[PDB]
Amino acid sequence: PGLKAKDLVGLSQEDLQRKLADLKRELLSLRTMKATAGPVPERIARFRVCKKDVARVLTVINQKARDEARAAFEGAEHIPKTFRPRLTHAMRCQLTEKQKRLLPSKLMKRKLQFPKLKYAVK
Amino acid sequence: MKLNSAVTASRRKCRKAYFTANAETRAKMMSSRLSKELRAEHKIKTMPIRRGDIVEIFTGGHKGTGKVVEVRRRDYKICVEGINQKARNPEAKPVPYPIHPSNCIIKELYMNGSRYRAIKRRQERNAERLARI
Amino acid sequence: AGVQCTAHSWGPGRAVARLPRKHGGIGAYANFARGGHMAHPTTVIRRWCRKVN
Amino acid sequence: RKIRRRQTRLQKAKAIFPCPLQKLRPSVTRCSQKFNLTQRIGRGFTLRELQGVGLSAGKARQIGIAVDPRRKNKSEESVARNVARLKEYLSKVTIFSKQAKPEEIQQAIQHQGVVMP
Amino acid sequence: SKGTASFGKRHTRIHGSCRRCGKHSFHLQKHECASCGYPSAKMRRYNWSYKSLRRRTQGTGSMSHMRKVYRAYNSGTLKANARKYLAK
Amino acid sequence: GGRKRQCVHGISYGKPRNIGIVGLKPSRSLRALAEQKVGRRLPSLRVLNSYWVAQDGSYKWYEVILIDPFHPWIRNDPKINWICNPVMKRRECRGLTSAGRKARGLHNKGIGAMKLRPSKRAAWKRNHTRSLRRYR
Amino acid sequence: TANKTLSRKLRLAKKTKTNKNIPRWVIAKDHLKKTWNYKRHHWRRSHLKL
RNA sequence: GCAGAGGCCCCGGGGGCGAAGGCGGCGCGCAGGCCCCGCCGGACCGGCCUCUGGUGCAGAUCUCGGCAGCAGUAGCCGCUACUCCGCGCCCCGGAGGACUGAGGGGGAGACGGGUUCCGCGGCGCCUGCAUCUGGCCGCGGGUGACUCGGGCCUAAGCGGCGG
RNA sequence: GGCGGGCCUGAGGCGGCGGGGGCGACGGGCGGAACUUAAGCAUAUCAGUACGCCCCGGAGGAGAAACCAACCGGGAUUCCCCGCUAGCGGCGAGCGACGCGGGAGGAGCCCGCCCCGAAGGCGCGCUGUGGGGCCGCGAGGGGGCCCGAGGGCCCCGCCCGAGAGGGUGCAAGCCCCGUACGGCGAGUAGCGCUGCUUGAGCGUGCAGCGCGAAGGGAGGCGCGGCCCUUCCAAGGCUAAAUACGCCCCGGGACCGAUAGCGGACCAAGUAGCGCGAGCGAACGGUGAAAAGGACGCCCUGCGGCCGCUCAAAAGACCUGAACCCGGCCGGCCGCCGGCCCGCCGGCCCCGUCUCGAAACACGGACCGAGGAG
RNA sequence: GCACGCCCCGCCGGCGGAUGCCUCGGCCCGGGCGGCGACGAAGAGCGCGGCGGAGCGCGAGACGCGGUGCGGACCCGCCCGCCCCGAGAAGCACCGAUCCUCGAACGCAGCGCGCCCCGGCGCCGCCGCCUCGGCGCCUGCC
Repeated sequence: PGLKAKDLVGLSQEDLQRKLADLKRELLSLRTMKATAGPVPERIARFRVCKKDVARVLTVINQKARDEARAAFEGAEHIPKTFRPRLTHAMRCQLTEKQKRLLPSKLMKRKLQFPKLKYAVK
Repeated sequence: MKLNSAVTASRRKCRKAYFTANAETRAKMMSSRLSKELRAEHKIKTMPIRRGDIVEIFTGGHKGTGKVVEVRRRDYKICVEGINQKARNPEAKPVPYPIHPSNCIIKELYMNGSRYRAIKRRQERNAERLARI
Repeated sequence: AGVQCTAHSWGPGRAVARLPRKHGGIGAYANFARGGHMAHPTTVIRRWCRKVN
Repeated sequence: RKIRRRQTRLQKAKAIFPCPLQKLRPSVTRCSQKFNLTQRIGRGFTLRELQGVGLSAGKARQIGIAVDPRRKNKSEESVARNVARLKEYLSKVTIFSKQAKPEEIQQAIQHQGVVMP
Repeated sequence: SKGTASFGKRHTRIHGSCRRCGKHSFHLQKHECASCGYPSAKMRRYNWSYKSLRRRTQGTGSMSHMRKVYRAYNSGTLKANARKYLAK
Repeated sequence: GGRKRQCVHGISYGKPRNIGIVGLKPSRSLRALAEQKVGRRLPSLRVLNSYWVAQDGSYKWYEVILIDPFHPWIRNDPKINWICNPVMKRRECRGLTSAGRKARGLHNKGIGAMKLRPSKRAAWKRNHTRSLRRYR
Repeated sequence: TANKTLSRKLRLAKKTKTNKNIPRWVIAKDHLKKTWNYKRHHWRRSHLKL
């Protein structure tokens, strides 16, 4: 097993960016060794661990940048599309329940004048 | 009869479930009766078979006692230590005879820490059932 | 069933039989043919329920 | 379809426990000379029938009496037959108001089927 | 000459690969796809052949976005939907 | 003017009743054609209704009222928020405008309109449906 | 052909890259029994891009 | 007679102490058919009443699958041609004898094929005879551009254009 | 002739937002056949269908009477039951609604007009805004015989709010999983002429054009008068009952590998074919367990042999038919009848149309499966 | 004569895949659902596994990555990696991202070529806004 996300989440972006370059340079060496292995290698277990390791560091960097940007554009009118609530295409274009339940003033007053009574029949 | 119509009594659908089950379901399906000493000790009738378990097979060929050394979930069969196929020559690797988990009774269990928690979780749910569900 | 194939008869004059055949001459669309429709296919419009007074 | 329709009625009934599913609808002569002397249920009470019990269209609908402003009585007898029918319903109807006393709203029995068939 | 001899003079490709459908159906002289319909924005589908419709349709591919969004609707996208329907 | 059928070389091969290309009269009025044309030109907007403004010997002019369903004033208005509903998308393509409903005959009720109510096609389907009940 | 385009060459090179037999270890792992790829093509009997 | 359904089969029909099926042979029936016996086979099967049908084949230039005689038959008769020795193959090496005969059985490109290219090993497939050969099979490789071509220009043409 | 400003019509950019394309069903809008039926064929029918195009939604469309009726009347829409007739039609073949009545389900409303006028949704707008489901336990069997292996046989119990099923080495309520039991109103109406359409018939609904109302529409035979009943078109919204594929879920007197989807085979719309649109296969099953063949012998080797693993080779596979073939082994040759059985006697090739077939009429090499009231 | 060819007194062997038995598949019938897309759909192309063809599943963070809650020992070959009261194999759910080329397909072509500040650069609408045209209706000014 390789890097754990918990150790990476603590690291600052600058340390995380060095961590990625080192794993990327290591990956070139691991791939070079496989190219020059000739007859057969030793399963190169390090190769998979450092390909998943590059993924974890990049994943943490994205969360570090995504959260930062979500905070900067918080409550601003017209925030970026990536941070907008997911919904669907139809749900964005559907009317809000308030807008759907909006009534003309004459239809609102009359509905108020006769409220829905609860009654029983013998 | 079964009053939950949501469940299936179709031979085809039920057999597909067995043949193509998720691993978590295959493991429970592969379970064995605990010995009467273990039944008094843990108060649970059956536990899913693990690797480190001493088991007594009451089956026809290969009846015996052994500790499981391999669990083959895909074949739905376990291989105890000791029970093996007849070897064509003495100088050959011994092949374990696969035994069904249902064909054996557990004599010892690998307690671990999760197995202790699992026996406790079942004991609690069984106690609630015993209190007039 | 049996009618998703595109089969038209090769016709008289090829020393074959006159039944519908596909592109290679494989017999099709006929009760006798392998993969042909039933001559009178079962239907769900059969009356299943009888009436009793 | 019978099962689905029963469930829809059962769920709608649960949503308004004291209230009956069916509104009071009028007694109307079956149209044509072939059924002149029989009566059937009609869409709603005329505004003349409503004035016999002294109820506005809003109040009548709020207490579960259907109102048809299109219907015209066509006879003095129809108004009286329908006015009588409203009086029976008004005596039968019980209005649960001024804070829902749960035991008394739970005590209430939903009427099922046509009201006064 | 009507047959085998004239088959020898075949040495050109009238149909190339289609950008949208990846099929040897893109006429290269007329610049149109026989099956895809490309360059048209509407895909070319005809109800006379349902077999062609079955060959390229929703479900003959990954159906990635749709599969995930259908699963999400079954789980927790309806509740998120209710929050934006409540709106301000 | 009247419709001319799009049959090449002026020939509609078929039974004699269908051989005619220049005397045909359009099935939908010009008021309806106008709405459908301004619906294609502007697919984003919704079509309320059309009025005649002018006519000449070759052209009739009709004026159409189109509503932006996504404007705040239209969405936050109880009177016109109905158009914002997605079912009202391209109403002139589906004959739901007054001119389109005139062509379908829905401007008429009772005798004569009995076989064209949900739709002419839907009446045909219901009338010609063979209902095989379970107890028949 | 010697004057090909990269976009025709790269779709042809996929076929050269994937004209391979099932690795022997894959047959052993899956108990495949049928060991022929069946999507393999021999240049003389084949008409790719046709 | 077939295949299913709802029943029955007096301690709850028959079955690894051998089901269905296959192969032979009795018996019984006017016959459709049925039964039993031995053998092979290796998990299911019915008799009777009531019920339902996608319910019985010699034919259809019937469908699909197999496959016979013909028959060790017709054929393996374009491109002048092979031979000796060396592991000796139609392979390779040497010696002969020739052929394509510069609009070539020569050396190269365009297009079309798409790895056929190269080295190494191999003959199970293929090489319509053979093979130790190979365009076949396995394994590993192989196409390097400021100057060559694309790209660029316009041609016949084609697309674009408030409308 | 210039020079600014307001109004109005446009032009370029920029910002926010929105559209586009997909889905073999259901739904709305259009364009629209022919084969066919009429025993011919023009009208008709097929069919207001296929198919082309456009457009939504979870439903859509329809929808609160310019409605039906003729009553001791009803009362938006949709859907079901019903009459299937009234009518239409070379009044031919065919075609064809509706009102009643019984149900399902029920719910109403708005704008213009007019009144007030910026109080409004206030960069606009007085050419009018605003107001009037997941989670979860889960019962109870032993002894003998025998078998490769009980899930079999014999004795004898136990649990059943669980004897639905699935698996396990043979047929399992008690071996396992589960099952039952839980929990949290105007270019309009109309009319004239034309064309399409309808059962609508001197006109059912539409439509082009010409003309163009003011009290007007309807009442299933036109036209003119007079009544009576009954409604208010030329603007808009609307739930429910209803339809339905993909996909998910259950069930079946369904099919059982030539069947059932074209496709049960780890790669089926694949392999393959066509320049293309398109076309389109075949292929299920070793065993309980891979235990997938011990060892010896002879091979240049290929491979033989002996036997091994197994209950069994079941050895690349369950059973293993018919056709056809080879070894050995009888016999001399088809059918029917008699007899010890190779002699005598009888014996054309069936199906088929046909007056009549052994026909030199046609189909049929053989065998298996499929194959038609 | 013999052989052949038949016939079959049996016995044995091929050849083929019938017949049985089965069966994670169809097919019908009910329910449920009705949930795509410029926040880039459907579809397509390429690539991605230690040893990797097809299929699947992913997308240069690639046979996957992170979070939370279950779960609790394996991961078809060879591996190497886990193992231990949590340390964490298979598996399960839900969420956060990544998401190459093409495609409604969006700087322009389809594989080649720009303009431009680093933000970018498609079209058509709606509503604002900014700039400004007119011997349109005018009004001053000259």
